[PDB]
This record gives sequence, C-alpha cells and structure tokens, in this order.
Amino acid sequence: SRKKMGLLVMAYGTPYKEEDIERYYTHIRRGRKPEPEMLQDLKDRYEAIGGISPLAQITEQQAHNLEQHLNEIQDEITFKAYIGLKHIEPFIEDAVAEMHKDGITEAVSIVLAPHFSTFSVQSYNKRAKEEAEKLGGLTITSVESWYDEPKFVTYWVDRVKETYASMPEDERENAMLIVSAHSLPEKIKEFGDPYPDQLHESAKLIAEGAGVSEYAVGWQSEGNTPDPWLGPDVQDLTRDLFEQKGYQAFVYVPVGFVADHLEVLYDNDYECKVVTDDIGASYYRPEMPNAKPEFIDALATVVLKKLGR
Ligand SMILES: [Cl-]
Ligand SMILES: [Cl-]
Ligand SMILES: [Co+2]
Ligand SMILES: [Mg+2]
Ligand SMILES: [Mg+2]
Ligand SMILES: [Mg+2]
Repeated sequence: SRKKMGLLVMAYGTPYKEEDIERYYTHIRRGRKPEPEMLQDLKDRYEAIGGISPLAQITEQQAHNLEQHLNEIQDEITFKAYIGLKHIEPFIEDAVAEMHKDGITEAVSIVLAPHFSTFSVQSYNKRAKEEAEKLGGLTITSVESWYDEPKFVTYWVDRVKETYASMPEDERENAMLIVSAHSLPEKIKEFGDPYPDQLHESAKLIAEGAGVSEYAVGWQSEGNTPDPWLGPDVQDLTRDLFEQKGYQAFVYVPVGFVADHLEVLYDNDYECKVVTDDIGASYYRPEMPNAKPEFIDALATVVLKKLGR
C-alpha cells in the first residue's frame, strides 16, 4: 500500500579515522594538501576532543533514526535513508546514483544544517538534482531551510532555559547568550544570500522563547580564503562584549551546527573557553542535538511539511 521514497540526508562529512584527515582537508581546501605542521595540529585537535570515530557515527545515527521515525509516525510512505556528503565518501553524487540503482524514483532531501546559504545548502541541492537529471527517472524535492521549525526552536529554547536555571543568581543577571553558525565568505551578500538574516532570526527566536533579553550573534570557524569572511568571530565578540559590559557568564548556542563535531568541541569548548577563562567568566554550551529523539522528531516534521503531509 505504501509509496517508496528515498530520503537523501546530506552533510559536510567528517573523517572516519585519523588517516582520513589529509584527504578530507585537501578536499575542503580545494585540492591544496595541508602542510605537515597543519596536519599534525589537526590530528592533535581531534585527539583533544576525544577522537575522530564518534564523529561520523553521529551523522549515520541521525540519518537512520530519522528514517525509522518517519516510518513510524505516518503510514502512507516508506522512506529509505541515503547519506550524501560533501567532502568524503559517500559523496552526494554517489548517494543519488545508489538510489537510482535501487529503483527509487521519488526522493526528498534535507541538509543537516538548518540555515539556507548559496555556498552550502543550495550547492548540495543543485548537485543532487543535477545527478538525478543526468541519470533520468528520479526526482528530488529539497528542503532549503528549517531553522524556523517550532520543534527545532523549542529544542534550543529548552536547553537554554535549563542552562540559565542552573546558574548562580549573580551569573543569571549578568549573563550573555552568543548564538552562532559557521562563517562564510562575505561575498555571498552579492547574491542576496539570506544566511546571515536566518542566523539573526534563529537567535531572535531562541532568545525570545527562552526569555533571554541579552544576546548577540557571532560567527565561527572561518576558513582561510583571501577574501573577507562573515564576522565578528565568536572569540573576538566574547572579548568585545566583556570589555563593553562586564558579563560574568557566556552561553554559547552554535545553532548552525547539529552535532558534537570539531567546530563545536574545539572551536567553542576549547577556543571560546580559553577566552572566558582569560576574562574570568563562566563558560556554558548546552548539548548539541545529535541524534536525540526530540531533534529527530523536529527533522521528521520538517520533511513531512515539505511533502504537504
Ligand atoms: Cl524548504
Ligand atoms: Cl530558505
Ligand atoms: Co569549517
Ligand atoms: Mg591507524
Ligand atoms: Mg522556510
Ligand atoms: Mg578556526
């Protein structure tokens, strides 16, 4: 009775083992192999955050729990998850070819990043669709953004409320909430890319829901292309706000990220923590969504809304 549909779950990708780091960052750096000192530094960072292998496992669990949950909560469609990644196998093109090979004719896609950008989401969506077109007989409907899904907002609102409630009274009245996403080159503005506006809306929605009146928006994890990247960076922002108003606690919500990956476990929990430690402020960073049931239900809702179900 049920209609079969592919569920294409797309993400940046993460290395699967230490020996993957070289090829992974080469791919990110557009063919430019990192120098030996950069490779060793990267290996050290991954060791510092508890190792590499749990990273890719999170994406796999998110895709599979999403598949199973979608299949449980409605009775019209049977979904089959396929993971397509940007910077490591299985690549996006590989996943589409496999759906096509398995006889899938209709699919829905979603990127594991809630905010639309021309650089990331649009590019993944275009690549998926071009491959489907090249093969023929397979169509894909693509989710473009989902930062504004109530259930996803609620996830972060609830985590923020819990954090502020755990604070001693003096920190609670002198805390600052920093809401962030991965920086992109500023030149996306040339196309009217709504990515920065969507991060600001994410921050508004989360702060409002949590009852937090003092918050700011920052960016993190900028690459090293020559042209300017979106700022301010979370490290500079933290220090600027501290020098400005003397906050005693900083709460970091990297809403652009969905998992315990390097850019959270290192770029927040180490790099921002260095700054808060230096200024004598408390550091808080609530749990990332990962594959938790509340997050999986939000993602399932997004997918079913996109399909008009
Ligand atoms: Cl959409
Ligand atoms: Cl959008
Ligand atoms: Co990055
Ligand atoms: Mg080894
Ligand atoms: Mg929308
Ligand atoms: Mg960095």
